[PDB]
Amino acid sequence: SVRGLAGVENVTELKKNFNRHLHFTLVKDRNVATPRDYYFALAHTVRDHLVGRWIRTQQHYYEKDPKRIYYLSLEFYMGRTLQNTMVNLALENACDEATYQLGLDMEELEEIEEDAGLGNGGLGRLAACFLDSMATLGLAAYGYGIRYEFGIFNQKICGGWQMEEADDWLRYGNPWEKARPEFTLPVHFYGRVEHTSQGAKWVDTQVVLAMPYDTPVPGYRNNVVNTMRLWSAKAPNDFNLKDFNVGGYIQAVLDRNLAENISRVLYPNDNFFEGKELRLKQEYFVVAATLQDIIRRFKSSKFGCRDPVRTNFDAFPDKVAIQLNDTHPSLAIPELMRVLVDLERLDWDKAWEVTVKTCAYTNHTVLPEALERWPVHLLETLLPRHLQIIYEINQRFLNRVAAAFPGDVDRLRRMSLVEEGAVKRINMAHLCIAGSHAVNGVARIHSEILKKTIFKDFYELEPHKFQNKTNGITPRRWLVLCNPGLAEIIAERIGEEYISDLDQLRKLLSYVDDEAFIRDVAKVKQENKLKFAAYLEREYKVHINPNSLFDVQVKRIHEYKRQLLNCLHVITLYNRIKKEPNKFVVPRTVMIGGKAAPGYHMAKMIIKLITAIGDVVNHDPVVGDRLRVIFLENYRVSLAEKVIPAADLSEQISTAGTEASGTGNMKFMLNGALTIGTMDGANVEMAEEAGEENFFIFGMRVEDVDRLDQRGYNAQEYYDRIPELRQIIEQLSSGFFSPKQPDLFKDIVNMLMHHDRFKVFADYEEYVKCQERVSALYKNPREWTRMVIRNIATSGKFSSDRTIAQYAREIWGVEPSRQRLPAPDEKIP
Amino acid sequence: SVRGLAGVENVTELKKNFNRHLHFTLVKDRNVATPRDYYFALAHTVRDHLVGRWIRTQQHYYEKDPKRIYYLSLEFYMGRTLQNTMVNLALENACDEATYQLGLDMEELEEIEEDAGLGNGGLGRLAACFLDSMATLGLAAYGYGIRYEFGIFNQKICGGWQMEEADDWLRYGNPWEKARPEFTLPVHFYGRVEHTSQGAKWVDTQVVLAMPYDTPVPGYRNNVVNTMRLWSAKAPNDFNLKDFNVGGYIQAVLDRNLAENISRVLYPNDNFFEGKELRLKQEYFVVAATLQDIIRRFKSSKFGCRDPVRTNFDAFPDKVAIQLNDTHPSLAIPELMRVLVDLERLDWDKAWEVTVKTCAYTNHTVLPEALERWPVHLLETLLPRHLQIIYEINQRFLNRVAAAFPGDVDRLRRMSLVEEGAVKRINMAHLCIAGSHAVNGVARIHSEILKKTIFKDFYELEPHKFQNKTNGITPRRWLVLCNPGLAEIIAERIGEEYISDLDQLRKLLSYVDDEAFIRDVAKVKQENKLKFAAYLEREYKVHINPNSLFDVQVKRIHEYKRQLLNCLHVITLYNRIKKEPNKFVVPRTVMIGGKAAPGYHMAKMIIKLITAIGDVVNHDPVVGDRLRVIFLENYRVSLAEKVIPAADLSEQISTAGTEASGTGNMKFMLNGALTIGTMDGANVEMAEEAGEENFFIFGMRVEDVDRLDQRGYNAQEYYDRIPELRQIIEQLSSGFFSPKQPDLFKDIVNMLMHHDRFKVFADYEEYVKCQERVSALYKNPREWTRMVIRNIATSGKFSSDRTIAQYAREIWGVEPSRQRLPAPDEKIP
Ligand SMILES: *Cc1c(COP(=O)(O)O)cnc(C)c1O
Ligand SMILES: *Cc1c(COP(=O)(O)O)cnc(C)c1O
Ligand SMILES: OC[C@@H]1[C@@H](O)[C@H](O)[C@@H](O)c2cn[nH][n+]21
Ligand SMILES: OC[C@@H]1[C@@H](O)[C@H](O)[C@@H](O)c2cn[nH][n+]21
Repeated sequence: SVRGLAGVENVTELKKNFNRHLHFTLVKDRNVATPRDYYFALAHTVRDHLVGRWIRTQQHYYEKDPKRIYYLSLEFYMGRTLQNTMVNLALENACDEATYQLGLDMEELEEIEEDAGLGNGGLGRLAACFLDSMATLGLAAYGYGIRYEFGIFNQKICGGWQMEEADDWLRYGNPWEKARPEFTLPVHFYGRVEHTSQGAKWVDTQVVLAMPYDTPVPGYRNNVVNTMRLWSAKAPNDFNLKDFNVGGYIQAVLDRNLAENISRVLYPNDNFFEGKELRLKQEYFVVAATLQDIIRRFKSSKFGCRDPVRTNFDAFPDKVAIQLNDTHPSLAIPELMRVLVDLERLDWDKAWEVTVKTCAYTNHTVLPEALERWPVHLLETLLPRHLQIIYEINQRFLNRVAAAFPGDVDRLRRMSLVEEGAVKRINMAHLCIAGSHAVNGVARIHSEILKKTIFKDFYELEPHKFQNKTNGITPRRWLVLCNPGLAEIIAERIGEEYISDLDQLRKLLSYVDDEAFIRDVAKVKQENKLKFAAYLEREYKVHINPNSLFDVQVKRIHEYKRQLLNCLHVITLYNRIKKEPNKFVVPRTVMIGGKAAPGYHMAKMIIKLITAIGDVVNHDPVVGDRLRVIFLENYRVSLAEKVIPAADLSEQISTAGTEASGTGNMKFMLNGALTIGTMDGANVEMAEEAGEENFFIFGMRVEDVDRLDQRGYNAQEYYDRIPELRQIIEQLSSGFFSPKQPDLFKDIVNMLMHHDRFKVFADYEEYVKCQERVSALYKNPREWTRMVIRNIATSGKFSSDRTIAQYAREIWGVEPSRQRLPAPDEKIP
Repeated sequence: SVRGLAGVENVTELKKNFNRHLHFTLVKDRNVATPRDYYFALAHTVRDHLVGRWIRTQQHYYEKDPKRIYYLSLEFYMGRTLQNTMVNLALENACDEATYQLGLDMEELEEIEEDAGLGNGGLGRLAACFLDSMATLGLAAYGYGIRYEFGIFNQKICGGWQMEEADDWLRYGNPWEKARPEFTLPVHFYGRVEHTSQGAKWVDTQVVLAMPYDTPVPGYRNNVVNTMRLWSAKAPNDFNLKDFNVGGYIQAVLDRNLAENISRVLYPNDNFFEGKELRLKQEYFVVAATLQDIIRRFKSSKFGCRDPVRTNFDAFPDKVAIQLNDTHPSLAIPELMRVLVDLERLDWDKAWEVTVKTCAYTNHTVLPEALERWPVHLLETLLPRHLQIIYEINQRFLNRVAAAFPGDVDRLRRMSLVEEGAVKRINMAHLCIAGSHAVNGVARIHSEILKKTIFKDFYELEPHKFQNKTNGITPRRWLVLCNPGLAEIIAERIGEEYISDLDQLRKLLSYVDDEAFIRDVAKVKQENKLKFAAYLEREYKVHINPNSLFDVQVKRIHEYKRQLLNCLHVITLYNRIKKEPNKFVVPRTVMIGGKAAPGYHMAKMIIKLITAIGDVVNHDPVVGDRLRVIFLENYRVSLAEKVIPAADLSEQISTAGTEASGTGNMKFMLNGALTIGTMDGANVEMAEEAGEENFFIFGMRVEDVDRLDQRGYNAQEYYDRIPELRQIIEQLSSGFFSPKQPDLFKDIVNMLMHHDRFKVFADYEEYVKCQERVSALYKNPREWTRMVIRNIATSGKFSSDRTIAQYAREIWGVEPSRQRLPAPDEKIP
């Protein structure tokens, strides 16, 4: 592997610095230093290399003064960072040789690091990939979010059930972030509005400090190092404590550690709306603080130095761009108006024009329960002024609507940011649209439905706002990092340029017929299957028969992702084996992983099923090798980089129209797995890219689901007209998979049979047939690898560099780049 | 000043490392680095020098295997640490030159650091001095306590009143400690005892993790660097959170941050007993954890390697020594029995013999309200086994007593560790005596009363246990650090050896008659008076007339310290000035500082008085320079190092028999101030050391207070027979010092007049006469300085090196040393 150069001098300098940090920084010594200390010695040694260009990149922005892109997200699924750092700087071969010469194994050291899991799944990982791409593309970008004490809970399966253990990821600290207490900002909550003729005053507010923590974000070999600033909550030592009146000091000391709860933990609602005051507080927390830093940097640039002297915010939109990732940081709309109108005293009209030219909203899912609609009373109480500003935004917006569509009264009702009813609520999505100059979907099909259904009204008023930005995945982490084997064989043929531009992967189409290459693609895949089997064994259990089809569905447990459909299929393979015990079937290992939301009972049950089924199957003598059913515990970014490169079959079975885009699919595609999925989200574009013949699409298309809704879904029909399906439902309701507790899956079955919003039965037959075809192709090794080479070669479009390049040129108003910024070397500023 | 050598090479290496930490460690650059970053760059640069010998000293102990001294204290008043570190290593002149060449002023940088205030006052500072001495004396000592998030509250005086603001001392972090999460230990609480024939099991306990934080403790120029390990509380991520049963995960995440409250804040009860379950938890917290580390290091020495193979604890007392600083860590007695009996399965008799040979208790005050007596129900609940073990200790102890004094039934009642009544309690002091082989007082007079009154019974049973260890103060911090001016002039005459052995100060008696030296002692004192006036001005207010007697009483506000007596005296000087407005009196500035316990109403009032009086006095035209009354805000270790060296008069007015020892007195003595005090605590030994003629002793002696108690104290008598005293009481009750609120001091007066447990009036006359004599001597500059040279020269006995040397030889069983251990230089272990 060409993971960089193992320079003689660099290697010697590295080992020196490694021993220095071990001594001074860790205060350890080789005769007492554990793999962990060794891991930290390296981490710090590598960190040093980041700081140089980190300082230089940020300074670069002050001088040149390019437009700034602020990516506001309440999630940043970072995963480990040492290998990525090592790769993006060209330090992997130097560090390997260096630690080797020390007698340490870099692989074991990397396994010491823990996931910086400040995210649930797709939303956060997208942000993480985006961050990496914006840096690789030389964009003056800043990732802003919350610094959760504990990211997403660690998953433990005890007795087939999920257990929520806390993610104490900061236990041994994090050698990547840099606390910046000197830059702690004040956030205000509650209060009231003193209204005068000369202005509005948000007053009598409870203060919460926002302590920033900066993490360096290195671009691939271009010497660009951006910043991700995460806010940590801290109580102000003054209002609290000093108030001897009842506070009693000691109690107040303890109560101090109560406002700090804002950045305590990530809400485990993997895209789901819970109107919790804490969440709202978390959102406002990061919006206000972030927006202060934004205005600050705008004021200290060419304006607050010269230009029109009196800070004229006209050029604010040309210098600032804030991207609202979902509706979570939507408060940025009224907050920017608050600051500009109340503090900066700009007229309303001026502010709004400026606000809309700065903000852009990204819609991630059309599913209604994930939409944020806060009860008016909540906002009225926690943020009075913002609510007053939202009401004013709304009145002017609707005033425009009414003028565009005169008399269309229901339209007004439909386009009101304010929803009436038993509890008046505020539609955050509507806010973002009225307050952004661009709104985008995360996939071709997704963005169309947005203009056709949900935002059809908004689209009719402002067709110019709506766009599409089909999601990306980063080739550094998602290929070079997780699959150094595949990256090597590809590199031996086309060189390493692909890493910075995946579209070059198409050149591999010239090797579809090439014995060597075909054997290589097959060899790496098996190597990877071996490494994962080794990992599953050493870390958990079972010698998963590597000589089998690694069928894998890893993603958050949701009724629309359809793990249940896979469960049905699994039971099917088992039952067929029992009917014809001597009929050869392709040996298979079905791996499903993901975490269920804590209060999501059904999801909990589903997890329980995937394991319950395994108990039977995995122990039937008759099967004894042929079929394995396994649940992958605590599915996270690091496990993703593990399982995926060892994947044969990429399960992407969402009900058509549900999965807005998906990202796991693209990873599987990049890594040499064949996809079995519906015509949903990005699956559609993936199959178009590789040709529907190199894919395994099946089931109802969006139009079919709708026609079925039109007349109503009646699962009983499928149960009556499908005898093999009928058999499984009976094995469930009887207790075949729950002997000790026969009534166990009664609610799963009841839902399936009577309340399936995702039409599982309506896709069972076409699904089992599709799996038959896959097994069939697998029976032809050479043919499977040939279709694989056809998948990898057309993954180019699914790089976040392409996505980001689109956001930059189409929404942000910035031209990405790929020129290597210089390194400091020795000079200190 | 000879604050070390400013080596050309060392200076260059320092500046290099300073810029390195600024860049890499702080990620700053000279064009954006504030004095704070500059302060941190230096702090880290200096920290590096500590680590080398730190590692080497600890390693030294493993090989040599000397007896270990564990100093358990729930307080360690550390103050700043950069200058001390710089001095103890011989780095002050190199660092000054280094930063100077950088253009930075070391003095401003040092002022950036904040007090590591993990202590209230005397108890903690003693521990801090002791730590420094044990290191200077080459003792294998380890300071163990709690790592409070917030030390003692910062004091703010708003409108003449105290305001409790929190001490967020860890805000910008602490570059001295080293978190050691890898060594986190488990502490158990609550539960029950499973009792079998084969043993006792403390079970069903709530767990709390103890994360250690190590701070290096450098000995003066001997290259010895010991360790102070402070425990931080952290919830275990398992029992908490995973329990989905009602825990709800999120709530449990928040509740996780509830057990961590154990090391949250230092209880502001500057030596006072509040039976709070949190405090008890704080005490047990540090006892268990510490004791685990102790047993661990004992097991990995010559025993758990070879020796009798099966860990034989017979030699435990020869290897381990734990010093109970006050009754706070008394739980170490039953806890050591628990571990040895329950876990190690030693017979009771064997364990007890071992326990008593290991532990030694230090009594700090005879005042009853400061004595720990926990309600039996509390211990029964929070620590069931320990309570059962205490009952067994008691029964055997009393069995010995009864056998020594047959029939003495009341004795048994008096010597019972168990106190009967409406609420049965456990006398912690009795525990410590029955469980320690040595008990000591903190001053000659204090230790005698212990054998004569309070522990007269225990003394009669075991006369051999009782000793005296008159407190010390450290000459490095308390002279060399705070008074580099005095240390210089002394050094110019007798060399720098005194720093390591203060007894050499007696040589200054040869200069009592020496014009040069007399002028120098006078010159430094004025320089210091100038520097403090400059500090008071730049940091707070008033150009305190440096041409005045700096009369200062700085210490915790308590009725027995008698700030009120000083208040009476102050009002007296003012009133006399009004009677005879043209009669010359020595110009004076009376400074009083200290913090009142939050719920201590009277103390709060007293503070209010000291300021109330100033309002009048400080603004009377007639006075206009002659008399200033000032309250020094937020009196802490750093202010102590400030005010003291600028002190003329050292107010030490405690009611005879109340101040067990005192330490502030010694500091004032070392720094060139004359003392006006009672024959209390160490005042007695100080006057004996310098000859009662070089002191200003006054008031009732212990015998007089008692004879007054015998017949009863009637303040009315003094009010009736002292017309000037009578006048002040009327100015109070009328509202002369509280015009707007005439009834303001009614409770102060009521106490004074009817419930003064400290006989203030009974010492007023003799007190004003003594102050007349002091003013008189002050009128003779040469004579004052001559008596001063007589005070400084006899301070030798009050060094903690002497105290510690006594603890070592008389209680610990270790011979202190003063040989310079080697430095690592370049080699890395
Ligand atoms: C990228 C990623 C996701 C995406 O999964 P989808 O449902 O397939 O799109 C979620 N979780 C993890 C840990 C990821 O790696
Ligand atoms: C040493 C010290 C003490 C001691 O004061 P006393 O009452 O005089 O013995 C208390 N507080 C501080 C900050 C100290 O420096
Ligand atoms: O856009 C990133 C991912 C997307 O790929 C998923 O399909 C969608 O359900 C979602 C919601 N939030 N973030 N996401
Ligand atoms: O022993 C140190 C000091 C001592 O000098 C004080 O006089 C005494 O009141 C006390 C209580 N706790 N610690 N102390």
